[PDB]
Amino acid sequence: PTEQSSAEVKKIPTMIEGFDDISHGGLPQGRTTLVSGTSGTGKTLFAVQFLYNGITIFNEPGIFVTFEESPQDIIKNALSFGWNLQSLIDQGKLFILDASPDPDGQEVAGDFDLSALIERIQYAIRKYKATRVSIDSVTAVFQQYDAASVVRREIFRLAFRLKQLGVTTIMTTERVDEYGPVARFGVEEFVSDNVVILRNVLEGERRRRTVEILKLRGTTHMKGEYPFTINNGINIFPLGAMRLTQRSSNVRVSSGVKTLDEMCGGGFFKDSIILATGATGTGKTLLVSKFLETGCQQGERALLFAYEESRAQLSRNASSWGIDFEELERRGLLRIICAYPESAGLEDHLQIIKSEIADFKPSRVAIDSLSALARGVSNNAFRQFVIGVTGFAKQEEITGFFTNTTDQFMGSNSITESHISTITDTILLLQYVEIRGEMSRAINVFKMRGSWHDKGIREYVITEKGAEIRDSFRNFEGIISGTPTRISVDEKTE
Amino acid sequence: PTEQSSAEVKKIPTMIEGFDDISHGGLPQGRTTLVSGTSGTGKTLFAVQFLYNGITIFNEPGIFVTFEESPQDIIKNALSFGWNLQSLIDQGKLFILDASPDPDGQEVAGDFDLSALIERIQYAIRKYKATRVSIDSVTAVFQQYDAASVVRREIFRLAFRLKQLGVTTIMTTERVDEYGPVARFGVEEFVSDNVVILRNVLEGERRRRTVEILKLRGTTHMKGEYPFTINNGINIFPLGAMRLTQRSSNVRVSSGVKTLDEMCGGGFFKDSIILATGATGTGKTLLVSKFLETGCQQGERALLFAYEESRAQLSRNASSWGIDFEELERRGLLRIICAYPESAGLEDHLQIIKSEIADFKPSRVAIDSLSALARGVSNNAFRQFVIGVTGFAKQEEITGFFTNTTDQFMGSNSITESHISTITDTILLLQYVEIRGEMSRAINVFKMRGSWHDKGIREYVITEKGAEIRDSFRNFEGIISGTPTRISVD
Ligand SMILES: Nc1ncnc2c1ncn2[C@@H]1O[C@H](COP(=O)(O)OP(=O)(O)OP(=O)(O)O)[C@@H](O)[C@H]1O
Ligand SMILES: Nc1ncnc2c1ncn2[C@@H]1O[C@H](COP(=O)(O)OP(=O)(O)OP(=O)(O)O)[C@@H](O)[C@H]1O
Ligand SMILES: Nc1ncnc2c1ncn2[C@@H]1O[C@H](COP(=O)(O)OP(=O)(O)OP(=O)(O)O)[C@@H](O)[C@H]1O
Ligand SMILES: Nc1ncnc2c1ncn2[C@@H]1O[C@H](COP(=O)(O)OP(=O)(O)OP(=O)(O)O)[C@@H](O)[C@H]1O
Ligand SMILES: [Mg+2]
Ligand SMILES: [Mg+2]
Ligand SMILES: [Mg+2]
Ligand SMILES: [Mg+2]
Repeated sequence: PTEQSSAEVKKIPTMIEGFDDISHGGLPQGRTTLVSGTSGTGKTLFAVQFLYNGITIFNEPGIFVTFEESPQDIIKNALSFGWNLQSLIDQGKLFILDASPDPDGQEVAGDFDLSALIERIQYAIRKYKATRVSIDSVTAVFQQYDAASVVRREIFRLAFRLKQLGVTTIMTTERVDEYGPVARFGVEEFVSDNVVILRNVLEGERRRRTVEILKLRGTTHMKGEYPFTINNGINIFPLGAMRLTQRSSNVRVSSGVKTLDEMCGGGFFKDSIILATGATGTGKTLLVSKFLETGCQQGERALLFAYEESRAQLSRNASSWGIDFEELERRGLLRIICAYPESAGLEDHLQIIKSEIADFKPSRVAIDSLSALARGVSNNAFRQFVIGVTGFAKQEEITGFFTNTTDQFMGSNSITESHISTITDTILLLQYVEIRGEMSRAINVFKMRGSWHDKGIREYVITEKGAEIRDSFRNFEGIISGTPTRISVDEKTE
Repeated sequence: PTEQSSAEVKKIPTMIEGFDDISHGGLPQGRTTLVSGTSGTGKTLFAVQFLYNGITIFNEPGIFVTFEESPQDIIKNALSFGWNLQSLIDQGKLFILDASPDPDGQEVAGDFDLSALIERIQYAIRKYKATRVSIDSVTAVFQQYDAASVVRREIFRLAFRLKQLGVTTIMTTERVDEYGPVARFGVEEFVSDNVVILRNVLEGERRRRTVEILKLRGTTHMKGEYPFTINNGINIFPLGAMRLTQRSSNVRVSSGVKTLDEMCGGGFFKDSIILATGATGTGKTLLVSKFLETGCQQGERALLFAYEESRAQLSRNASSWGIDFEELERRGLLRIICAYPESAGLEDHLQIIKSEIADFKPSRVAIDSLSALARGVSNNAFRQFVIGVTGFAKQEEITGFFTNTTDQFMGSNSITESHISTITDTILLLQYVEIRGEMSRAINVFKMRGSWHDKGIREYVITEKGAEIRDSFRNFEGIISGTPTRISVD
């Protein structure tokens, strides 16, 4: 059960978060891997992290060859991630080779004599006993006056003699267009055993970082683009490798509303995702406030992500329901993260949610309006976002509370117009009901995945005491229409 | 002068799965075939698998000519599929011709190409008595040459000398565009008799590999792009060629709910595809759980593909219905999978689903939420998936249970919004009904191709003992609306 052999192609772990999953183990040992991308896309970082993680986790000496940036500038830039390459240079584990051109000529005639640096790189590998090599900005060395034929053979020589020395290599190349050729000369990608493509695409004034493994000769890999973020190095979150393997339990928590707990047969599940959906002014934010307030009353932390209202505006409205966000914040039981949805990409939004959750370590998490985050973005990006947040919440055993404002008050025949209701364990439906020329409100627990729930579409009023849930309209027809018909006949009472 | 032909053009089988069907036989014999594509499309695999299948199956010696990749790499990379290439080389069946240049460097003697290359290849053809030849990356020896007219002659001269020796050739060529010109110099297409194109198109963030036969002179072939995956090599699925050749029987199978069995006139068919459609929280997964359980109570094995719930959560919800999942993997009768829809493309999903079948060989198979796999993908690509999956179970006599959540919880006028109900044998319809200010739910067997079924829209209740199916709303109208009205002029 390995099985069916063989020696074949094995991989060297990069320990870049999420990469070893999409590469099914890492980079092919003893081979050169081509990392391609446009400006400021993370190539230069990819090569350094490949060396840095090899030295401090596997004790494998590395050599970094630079043709543009100075050695001191590479060391200085890496300090932003909290690691210093100088100590490794001092220990003799890391060697930064300056192949950068002297600010004068000449010139030469094919520029470099080659052979050495190929001897230079060779000499460095011998001296420091290195197994990993990163060559940064290979493209820059070519542009003197080189047809695609010369560039093809030159990469081949480099890759070949580095293959002799049994060294895994990362080669960095530049792109101009985001979806055109893989490289600048449209040839490098064919001569390379392995090709990784780093992309920085627009999409409506927001930016999105994606990584893709185009080909790994002699082995397997995940295919397509994958979202990543620059943070503590390269942070790839495979949207699919997040194993559909989270726990579950029959433990219950309260909503803060007594009747709503009875309606859910004892309250929400600790291991659940709750969706409060309905028109505007219905009371989605009120239920969020009570859901968080109860956690604090238990001594556990609550974390709120608001995208529509500010803290002072949230604290004012909440106070009118008797609850004090102000005091709960300064004690460290409640944290309110207010941000504009359009301020960053949904991938960047996801990082902040993860980071804040890890820092604060809450037992309850609420997002005021997922629908607010769904504006101006593709449904694919948004649905991908929800999976990320929903899955990560279920993974950390944190109770999730999400709200969704429907664009359609009265007569909405859909729970959510972005269709994410299949990712949620619990759905609370809120809607307007027209009773005698006045706008009433009704609440319905649409579904409880692991529980019995009340079936009634029950009227509720909002007061200082909060949500007062009452009886269902038992003499009306077409309540979910929003416009009921009173049918007190047949009177059926003699 | 006396004709002597005497039928038409003959083809040799490549034995690459699915290729011989779209090629209407194979590759035109004694002629060169151009296999073109971008980087990482499968050109080298096609070239290698062509020789490997020609040696291990037909005992026909082959020659592999390389200009870039070294023999050792070709041998080592082929080990990925379990192809012992070195043993073949020892037997004298395979010979890898290394025409790669020097890592030292030279230019002028690029004209000695062909002229000396042809002589070596044909010597090797005679030495090993080879009938098949693969030349990988004939593009490499084109250092732009002298424009494209020089390229035109060189390709022509090569294919001609191979023609005289009576060998079937595969020449691979690189291209930078997926839908641009077929080759680099925009000439290769017209000089070659046969043109095969491998594509690796994006369309979103998932890759999709397709193979197309553009032209085969003197012969016929299937037209257009065909989806293929790589596992044992190139595995082409002529999803539109699996001619409707499946068995069918009147053997009945139980769903798990006795009241439903009677509604379906005795129960499901063993040769069936059952679709359960409805809004969220209606009970599709509940009926799925019953369908899989019932088979494992018969000693029969079941397979579940979950795309929205986890094994722990599936177990929790089921255990609440009195359905113990945990003992079913214990017996080894039930096998969960659990994967994310976005993890791979739909072709990779199909393949994975197929492999689990081959591994297990299930009697019953359920795929929870087909609607989940229809997200962010064209309906044309979704239907291809459904047909492949649905058709596969019909081939293996496997009972198919599929689910689909409708985006509208009431007022829904359609079974599916993907329009795949036309290719489903049985349809059970779930919906919410507003009865007296509360949310009731109703089960309806919409259609069944080989059986009588209950025509009633029956009220059902979900309890700790599963679904209890009750009466039809005899006193109501507009139940389909979701908002019925009580009538009693009766
Ligand atoms: N501490 C940090 N946190 C977040 N992002 C960072 C940090 N440091 C750098 N970055 C990001 O990394 C990007 C630069 O990446 P890097 O220099 O590694 O490769 P590159 O810019 O693609 O190479 P080049 O453009 O020189 O070919 C910048 O756009 C910057 O936004
Ligand atoms: N002090 C109060 N007394 C009575 N009713 C109140 C009081 N404060 C607010 N309400 C009611 O609550 C509604 C506001 O609900 P809330 O702000 O909690 O969520 P929401 O309106 O769903 O949020 P969104 O702005 O996203 O729609 C108002 O329409 C108002 O009718
Ligand atoms: N064991 C395997 N399982 C699945 N896919 C594999 C396996 N081994 C290789 N592959 C796939 O094969 C592809 C490489 O194809 P191959 O090298 O045969 O031709 P090519 O890439 O067209 O050649 P080139 O691009 O160098 O001209 C890779 O993208 C990889 O995904
Ligand atoms: N112990 C229980 N008692 C009563 N009803 C239950 C119980 N467990 C579940 N239910 C009902 O079953 C429904 C869940 O159905 P199930 O999870 O089988 O599929 P589904 O909800 O249709 O799938 P989807 O996630 O696509 O909505 C809930 O809405 C709930 O009303
Ligand atoms: Mg850099
Ligand atoms: Mg609000
Ligand atoms: Mg190749
Ligand atoms: Mg379900």
